[PDB]
Amino acid sequence: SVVTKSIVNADAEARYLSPGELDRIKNFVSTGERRLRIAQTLTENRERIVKQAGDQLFQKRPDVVSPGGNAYGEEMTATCLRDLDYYLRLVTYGIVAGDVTPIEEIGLVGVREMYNSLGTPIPAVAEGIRAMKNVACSLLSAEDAAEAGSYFDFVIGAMQ
Amino acid sequence: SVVTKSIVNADAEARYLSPGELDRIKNFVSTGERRLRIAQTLTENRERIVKQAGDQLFQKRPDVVSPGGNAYGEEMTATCLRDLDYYLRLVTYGIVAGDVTPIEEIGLVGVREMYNSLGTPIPAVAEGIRAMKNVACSLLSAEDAAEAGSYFDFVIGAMQ
Amino acid sequence: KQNLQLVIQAAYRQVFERDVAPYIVRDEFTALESKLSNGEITLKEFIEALGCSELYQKEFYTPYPNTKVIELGTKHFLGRAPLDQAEIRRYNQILATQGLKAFVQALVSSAEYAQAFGEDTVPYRRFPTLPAANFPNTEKLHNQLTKQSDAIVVPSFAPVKPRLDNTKLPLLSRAIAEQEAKARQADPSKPRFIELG
Amino acid sequence: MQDAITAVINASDVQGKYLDTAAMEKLKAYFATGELRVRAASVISANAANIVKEAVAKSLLYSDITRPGGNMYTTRRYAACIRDLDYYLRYATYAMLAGDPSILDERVLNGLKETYNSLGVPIAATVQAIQAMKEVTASLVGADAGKEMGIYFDYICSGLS
Amino acid sequence: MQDAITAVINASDVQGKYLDTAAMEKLKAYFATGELRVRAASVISANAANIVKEAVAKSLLYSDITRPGGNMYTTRRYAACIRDLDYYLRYATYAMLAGDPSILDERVLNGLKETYNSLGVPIAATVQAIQAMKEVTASLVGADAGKEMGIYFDYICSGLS
Amino acid sequence: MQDAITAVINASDVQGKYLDTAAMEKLKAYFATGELRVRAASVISANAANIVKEAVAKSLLYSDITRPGGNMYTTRRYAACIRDLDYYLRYATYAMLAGDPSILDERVLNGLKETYNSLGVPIAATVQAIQAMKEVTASLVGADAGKEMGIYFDYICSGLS
Amino acid sequence: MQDAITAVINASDVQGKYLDTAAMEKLKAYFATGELRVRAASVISANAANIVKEAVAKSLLYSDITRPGGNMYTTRRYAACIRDLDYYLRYATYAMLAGDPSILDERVLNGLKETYNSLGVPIAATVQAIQAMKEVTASLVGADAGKEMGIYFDYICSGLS
Amino acid sequence: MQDAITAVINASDVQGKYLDTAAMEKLKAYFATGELRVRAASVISANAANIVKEAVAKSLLYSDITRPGGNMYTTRRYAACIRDLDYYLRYATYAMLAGDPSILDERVLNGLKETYNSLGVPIAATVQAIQAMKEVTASLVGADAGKEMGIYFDYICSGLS
Amino acid sequence: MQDAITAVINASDVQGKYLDTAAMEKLKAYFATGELRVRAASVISANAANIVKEAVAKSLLYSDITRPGGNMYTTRRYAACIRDLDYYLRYATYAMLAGDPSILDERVLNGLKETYNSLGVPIAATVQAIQAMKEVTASLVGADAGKEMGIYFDYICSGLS
Amino acid sequence: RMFKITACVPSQTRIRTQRELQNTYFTKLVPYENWFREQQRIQKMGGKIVKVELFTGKPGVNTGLA
Ligand SMILES: *[C@H](C)[C@H]1/C(=C/c2[nH]c(/C=C3N=C(/C=C4\NC(=O)C(CC)=C4C)C(C)=C\3CCC(=O)O)c(CCC(=O)O)c2C)NC(=O)[C@@H]1C
Ligand SMILES: *[C@H](C)[C@H]1/C(=C/c2[nH]c(/C=C3N=C(/C=C4\NC(=O)C(CC)=C4C)C(C)=C\3CCC(=O)O)c(CCC(=O)O)c2C)NC(=O)[C@@H]1C
Ligand SMILES: *[C@H](C)[C@H]1/C(=C/c2[nH]c(/C=C3N=C(/C=C4\NC(=O)C(CC)=C4C)C(C)=C\3CCC(=O)O)c(CCC(=O)O)c2C)NC(=O)[C@@H]1C
Ligand SMILES: *[C@H](C)[C@H]1/C(=C/c2[nH]c(/C=C3N=C(/C=C4\NC(=O)C(CC)=C4C)C(C)=C\3CCC(=O)O)c(CCC(=O)O)c2C)NC(=O)[C@@H]1C
Ligand SMILES: *[C@H](C)[C@H]1/C(=C/c2[nH]c(/C=C3N=C(/C=C4\NC(=O)C(CC)=C4C)C(C)=C\3CCC(=O)O)c(CCC(=O)O)c2C)NC(=O)[C@@H]1C
Ligand SMILES: *[C@H](C)[C@H]1/C(=C/c2[nH]c(/C=C3N=C(/C=C4\NC(=O)C(CC)=C4C)C(C)=C\3CCC(=O)O)c(CCC(=O)O)c2C)NC(=O)[C@@H]1C
Ligand SMILES: *[C@H](C)[C@H]1/C(=C/c2[nH]c(/C=C3N=C(/C=C4\NC(=O)C(CC)=C4C)C(C)=C\3CCC(=O)O)c(CCC(=O)O)c2C)NC(=O)[C@@H]1C
Ligand SMILES: *[C@H](C)[C@H]1/C(=C/c2[nH]c(/C=C3N=C(/C=C4\NC(=O)C(CC)=C4C)C(C)=C\3CCC(=O)O)c(CCC(=O)O)c2C)NC(=O)[C@@H]1C
Ligand SMILES: *[C@H](C)[C@H]1/C(=C/c2[nH]c(/C=C3N=C(/C=C4\NC(=O)C(CC)=C4C)C(C)=C\3CCC(=O)O)c(CCC(=O)O)c2C)NC(=O)[C@@H]1C
Ligand SMILES: *[C@H](C)[C@H]1/C(=C/c2[nH]c(/C=C3N=C(/C=C4\NC(=O)C(CC)=C4C)C(C)=C\3CCC(=O)O)c(CCC(=O)O)c2C)NC(=O)[C@@H]1C
Repeated sequence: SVVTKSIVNADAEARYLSPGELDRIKNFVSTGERRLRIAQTLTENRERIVKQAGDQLFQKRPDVVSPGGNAYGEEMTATCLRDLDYYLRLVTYGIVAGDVTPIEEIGLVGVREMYNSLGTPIPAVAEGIRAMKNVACSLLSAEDAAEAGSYFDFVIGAMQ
Repeated sequence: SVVTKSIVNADAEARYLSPGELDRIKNFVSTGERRLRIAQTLTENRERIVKQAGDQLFQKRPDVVSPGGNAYGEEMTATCLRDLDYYLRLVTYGIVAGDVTPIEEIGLVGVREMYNSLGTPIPAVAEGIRAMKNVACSLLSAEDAAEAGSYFDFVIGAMQ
Repeated sequence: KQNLQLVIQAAYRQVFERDVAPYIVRDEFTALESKLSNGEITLKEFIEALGCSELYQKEFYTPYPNTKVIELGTKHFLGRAPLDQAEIRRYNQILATQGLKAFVQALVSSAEYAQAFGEDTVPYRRFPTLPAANFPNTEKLHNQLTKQSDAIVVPSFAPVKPRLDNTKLPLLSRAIAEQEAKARQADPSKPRFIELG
Repeated sequence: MQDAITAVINASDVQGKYLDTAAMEKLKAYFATGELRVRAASVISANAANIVKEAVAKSLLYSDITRPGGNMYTTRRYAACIRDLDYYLRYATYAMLAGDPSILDERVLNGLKETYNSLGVPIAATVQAIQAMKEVTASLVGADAGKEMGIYFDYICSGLS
Repeated sequence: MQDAITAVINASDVQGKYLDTAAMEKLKAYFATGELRVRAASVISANAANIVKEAVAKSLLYSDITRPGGNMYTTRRYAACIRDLDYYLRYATYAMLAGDPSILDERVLNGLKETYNSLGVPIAATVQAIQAMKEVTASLVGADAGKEMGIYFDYICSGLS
Repeated sequence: MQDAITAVINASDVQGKYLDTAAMEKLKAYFATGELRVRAASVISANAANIVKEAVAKSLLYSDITRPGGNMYTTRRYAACIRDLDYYLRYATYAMLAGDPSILDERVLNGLKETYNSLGVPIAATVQAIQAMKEVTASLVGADAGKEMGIYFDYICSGLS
Repeated sequence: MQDAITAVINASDVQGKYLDTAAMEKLKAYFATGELRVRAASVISANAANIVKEAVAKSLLYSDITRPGGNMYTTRRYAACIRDLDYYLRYATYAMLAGDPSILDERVLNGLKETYNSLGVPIAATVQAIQAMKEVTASLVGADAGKEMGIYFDYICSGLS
Repeated sequence: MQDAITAVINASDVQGKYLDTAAMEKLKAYFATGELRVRAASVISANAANIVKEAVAKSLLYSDITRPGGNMYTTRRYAACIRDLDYYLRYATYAMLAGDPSILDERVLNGLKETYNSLGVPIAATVQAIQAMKEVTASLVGADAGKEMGIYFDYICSGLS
Repeated sequence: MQDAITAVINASDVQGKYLDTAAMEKLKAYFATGELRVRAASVISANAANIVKEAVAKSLLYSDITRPGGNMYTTRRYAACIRDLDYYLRYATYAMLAGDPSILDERVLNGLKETYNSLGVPIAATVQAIQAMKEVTASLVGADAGKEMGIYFDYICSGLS
Repeated sequence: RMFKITACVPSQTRIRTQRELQNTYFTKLVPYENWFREQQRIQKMGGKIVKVELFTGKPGVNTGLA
């Protein structure tokens, strides 16, 4: 969260929070209701976001669903859709927190290594999350879509 | 090479070459005939090793040559076989050198970075080189195959 | 370049206690300044730069009290445990008023780092001898694996009240007897001596 | 390290469920209280040294401890004592800003009583001193922010005790 | 590093006079373009790897430089080239967000030309490659933001040349 | 750290005796089995990642541990788990090459149970995982070498218990 | 670290009084004895190697301790043992010069017990060795100085035991 | 560091071609001479102290350089001079074993001129001394080996000059 | 407390398997050796007093330990020392009869270190004494039984040290 | 404000069999904060400070320092 990041930096430099950091958390506090509303609509539409974004991802990357691909067969495809659902959940967490700290702490620290042990391609995971971003942005209002899409953008950038 | 690696270690500890190290240098030089013979076999059969092993790789991993894959199209598949050709060349160099430092110096330092930038699957490259090793077993006698196999083993192990 | 990659990785192993592939999103270190360049040619600077970094902060400053930060810092950079309460106090001043960057900078700049490890050596597990409590403390620090405990092996060095009171010791006792007895006795070089009580 | 928001989302993350309405309610409550938290932190940042000075005078001065042989006597020991009070006040404002006492347990109260026992510092007198700090800081930040500062100051006292 | 606001304030500070009316106008202009800067940064952060990949393919691949003896041949040298391009793109976005080229000067260009010359890096090839990056990133962010982006990419080109 | 030869000569040194005929026996036996050890080490060095991959799939995946709230859940903890398996396999190959389990006790199993208990890692689940590794690595190296790998994988299991 | 003078003034400082006439008498006594201390230090500093040699020969040699598997066997351990004996003699003469045993407790005997237990060093054998050192050094410095070196050597013995 | 094999394969790598029969011939030639290189290395390893001693006596000693004010005067300076000669001979034997001058060029010669000029060490005298070393080592190893060594000694001389 | 049989069945119980054929082979081996154990116990039980007497005479007597101020001086302490030696011999033969050292670790060596450190007993002197006991008891029971009594005596020595 | 420096470190304390050229003559980028502390340490060590440059930063800047 923004509050914990400000406290962490202040603790590292052994000084009380500067008025700039205090103003930063104050403005974040003010926009908290909008953040919660964005997370609420995302979780309300979580099922269709995952479903149709996954279909777009398969079209974008046919090799994934081709024989020999990581998500070959209905069982493997089901688990990949589960991963997409997990990342949507992390994105809602991050929007509520106001920082990418929860997303990083839960599903971006060692993401490369976990996927290489699994055998799964990280860039293809990024493409799937891009599809989720498109669906979520369509569901959201223009102002709301900019914020939530930015969180999706961080996730895909880390995947790359 | 064995000579240069021994010299490097002796250089670090500030010692003239130990009598045992001198024996190893002498032995490697003398068996250089066998080393050159093995390398000569591999360069004589560069065409079939790459061609047969690459076809085995494509069959084992259809997703790489599938549409929306890294190797789709004859142009891309030609470049893929070119990469396998490069690695076989490095292996012959390593056999001649008697050490894997030429192979590492040329083509295993940063393969993950390069191949991820290209989009190529690093485990798939490893499986292709495994195919080259299996093809090599028939071409080389059992005693000879063990010697070349170790260099192939280092390449695949670094790749994964 | 082969050795340079080994030494870069070794600096990770000593400073962060493990290879950092788990626990980092992306590799957040540009080793190019150290490699074939003079920007961080000083490993005395590459180690310090890693120490300043967020990863060290998250791993060893964020989760532990400053006392444990000091013990871990001397393990990670100087290869030993805090020598005595003097270093505990100095580094606590620095951690109190200037933070992690200054504390790591102080450890690496210290004449101890330079004398033992030097400009061009990744710091290594040192087996100290001369400082008296330092060796047992150092073994206790190094035997622990990472994140084993929340306890501070070297909490602080306790002062001790000596059991044997001096001015009972043989030399002072002789002298105290002499000064007392000679004072009560007659005094040389004085006119009046029978008057004094 | 955790805060109110991080604790709520982590609690839901363990389940793996998306944020439900009760979790949203807890987050809303923290957002509602956040503005006064920010104001209180800005206030005691301004008066940090003065708060320490007032508390030290209130309980730690003109007493045997600062008189010879009392452990606050000696100029070094006086500097160390006021440094610890600075530490406690700064971590108290961290905990108040976060809305969680995890910082106090993680960075203050772990291995603190043992070090104080080894040093010879009186844990009781430190607890009294930070209680005085609690009074002064509550007056400066106001009553409700004073309640919030108080719970974390009491947390520190309990850890020392 | 100096922001546009930081540079303007610094000039006023050197004079010792308060912010001039022209200084206020400069600050207003930077604030006017700031939101566009934020949007462009978000866009190329998401597509950073793709931008580098496209530029490398456009000019650096299937050429003599990547063929043996051309300085991009060998796995380590190819990895160094691609990470240099991502360095250039990342510092370019820092400069675009800042509204000033100070970051490029202090953290990028210094010693870069001399070290490239010592290594044997083809500076002309790198300049053409980052020009290709400029084209790709301009398409992604938009013409207006791309035109602003180009001045900093060209600044990198001039320092390299 | 020790090996078979070092252990034999160290025991003889402790008893202040030149190498016995029984000590010479142990040395000969190690030399007879040594080439087999070297070949096995080469095999699992090449397939180290694959062995970990299979074992993780065969006992640690699609289970309550990797589902939320089961410790292996979270990408951090998954990376830590697979890294620990690579640690165990690498130290097992060290022990097999040496012909002595002293490496395992001195560098792996000292404090490992204590750390795992503090972390919350399931010692039972790690033991199951490395037994799965034992099966996979036995298949790759062969029966004779697989026996040798087993007497060190089981050693690690017993230490974890 | 403390001296006889430093201890006297520190005691008076704890009470908060300027140096009393009784404190002055203690200080005067130490000054009277200082020359004798300096002489004794000059003697054993010259004969430090001889003192260690004689003590080692009298108690530590031609026994199982310095034959295979005895903790003094191996040249590394023999060097370490004689180095520890010179450590003890050097700090003992520091304490004799100071007229205070605070040196020994602060430096020599802080965890020395624990180190020797860890290392496997026989505490009893070290105590015997420094007892032999005490006999030799007492003979060298004379009776009155020897009973001063004796108390510090026995203090070290008690700390070890 | 580079050697004959490394140079041959490096040239082939720049060519982008597999090992040609001409390249194999070059490797065969290096193998043919490797036998003599090994025994020459053994000889001067054993006699390295004698070689340095003889060269120092031949040119460096009984001169104003080792007389006061000559920069070789002072025991520290003399030790440094013979240390440098040991360095040169050891690196020469490394280059002779390798069959390549890369080790000299990179590990030794670069920066040596700057350090020697800054310190005031006479490069002319060093060149003369290593020339004397070359003569002595040629006598000890033999004529054919002396040809092999002398080129590397001259390479070092040129670098110093 | 455990036996060889109890240890075998407890290991099988931990795995949750009925006694395997390998477990049966261990049990059968212990049964085969039981008669030899019973014989050895019958021997040393009869000679327990003699074993203690000889060991005390060989190592503990006519030394400073049993002369004024030596920890064995005073009849109370002499009785305690010989009582501890009979304790060690009695538990050693219990462990020999059982075929398991769990008796020694559970009973003999639980805090025995700490008690002796508190009491001031010299650990090294006790270890020497029980070493002498080991020599005497090995001679009485014979070579094969002696090497069984020997391991348990050495286990006690290691616990003390 | 990284300072590019060129310096020597001759050492009379010991004679070193292992490589010493690397430490002896070097050029390093020292930040503005570190430079005073490092300058004092190297000056105390007695090495000659051959060259100094302001590699990063500007010769004088009131605010906006790196
Ligand atoms: C003196 C010439 C100037 C001055 C001083 C002043 N000091 C105080 C209060 C305290 N001073 C001390 C000092 C020490 N404590 C130590 O342990 C030592 C070393 C042995 C020293 C020197 C302490 C502890 C206090 C606190 C009160 C106490 O002792 O309990 C005051 C009172 C401050 C107040 O307003 O409360 C003053 C005024 N004032 C001057 O004008 C002089 C220039
Ligand atoms: C003041 C209210 C009381 C007091 C304090 C006193 N404390 C010390 C020494 C230390 N205190 C700490 C505690 C902390 N370190 C931290 O980093 C933090 C925040 C994370 C805390 C709370 C530590 C580590 C020390 C020792 C190291 C040091 O000197 O800083 C002393 C000094 C004791 C000594 O003589 O060495 C004193 C005097 N003294 C009082 O009388 C008050 C009741
Ligand atoms: C084949 C087994 C797999 C595969 C690979 C693939 N690679 C590329 C492109 C390149 N590969 C290299 C490789 C090297 N450069 C080196 O210096 C060395 C060491 C000597 C190696 C191995 C390079 C440089 C390129 C870039 C193109 C170029 O050479 O200029 C491609 C083409 C990607 C594209 O779209 O352009 C492919 C497909 N693909 C597979 O499916 C296999 C699993
Ligand atoms: C890619 C466009 C071209 C290319 C590049 C190449 N560069 C290097 C080595 C270095 N690159 C840098 C660059 C930076 N370092 C930084 O900290 C930053 C941040 C602003 C940048 C941009 C540096 C300093 C070096 C030297 C240090 C080092 O060796 O790493 C290499 C490696 C050369 C080698 O032989 O190993 C290469 C290949 N090469 C090309 O062919 C492209 C045209
Ligand atoms: C998805 C778009 C792509 C893909 C993925 C894929 N993943 C798996 C298996 C697993 N994925 C995870 C992921 C996570 N665990 C976490 O804790 C988190 C953060 C909260 C994440 C993201 C895990 C643990 C597994 C292992 C199975 C399990 O959960 O037990 C598979 C199955 C792999 C297999 O063969 O077993 C696949 C296929 N596949 C694709 O094609 C997409 C590009
Ligand atoms: C995988 C089979 C299981 C599992 C593992 C898991 N482990 C950790 C953390 C640590 N593991 C170690 C162990 C070692 N350190 C070493 O150096 C070596 C070789 C000498 C070993 C074996 C250590 C020290 C840690 C802690 C420090 C660290 O993070 O590396 C975790 C992380 C726990 C956490 O949340 O912090 C996990 C998850 N988890 C499973 O579910 C498997 C049963
Ligand atoms: C013989 C060639 C020369 C010589 C030697 C000499 N040595 C001693 C006494 C001791 N020697 C040792 C040696 C070792 N201890 C070790 O642990 C090891 C490594 C395995 C070695 C080599 C030791 C410990 C002693 C001390 C006595 C003892 O062992 O208990 C003596 C006796 C000295 C005396 O007067 O007491 C001698 C004479 N003497 C010569 O003339 C030869 C040139
Ligand atoms: C002397 C009692 C023993 C001895 C010595 C001996 N020395 C040499 C030659 C040289 N000695 C030096 C010494 C120094 N150079 C210094 O700068 C300093 C410090 C100021 C010292 C002490 C040097 C430089 C030489 C070399 C010749 C020269 O000065 O140019 C010799 C001659 C060796 C030869 O064969 O050439 C000898 C014999 N010899 C003994 O028998 C004594 C035990
Ligand atoms: C002897 C032939 C001449 C001579 C030499 C002399 N050299 C130094 C000091 C240094 N020499 C070096 C050179 C090297 N360092 C290396 O690591 C290697 C191997 C790669 C070489 C060749 C260096 C770095 C130094 C300085 C650091 C150091 O002390 O090692 C001195 C000392 C100068 C001083 O006073 O500080 C001397 C005297 N002197 C002569 O008269 C001969 C002509
Ligand atoms: C004499 C009147 C009778 C006698 C005695 C005898 N005693 C011993 C040996 C020892 N005696 C002691 C006695 C004590 N230890 C104490 O702490 C105290 C209290 C202060 C006493 C009385 C001890 C410890 C021993 C052991 C040897 C030693 O001291 O080191 C012997 C020697 C036995 C032997 O063969 O070794 C004898 C002969 N003998 C007689 O004939 C008298 C009737």
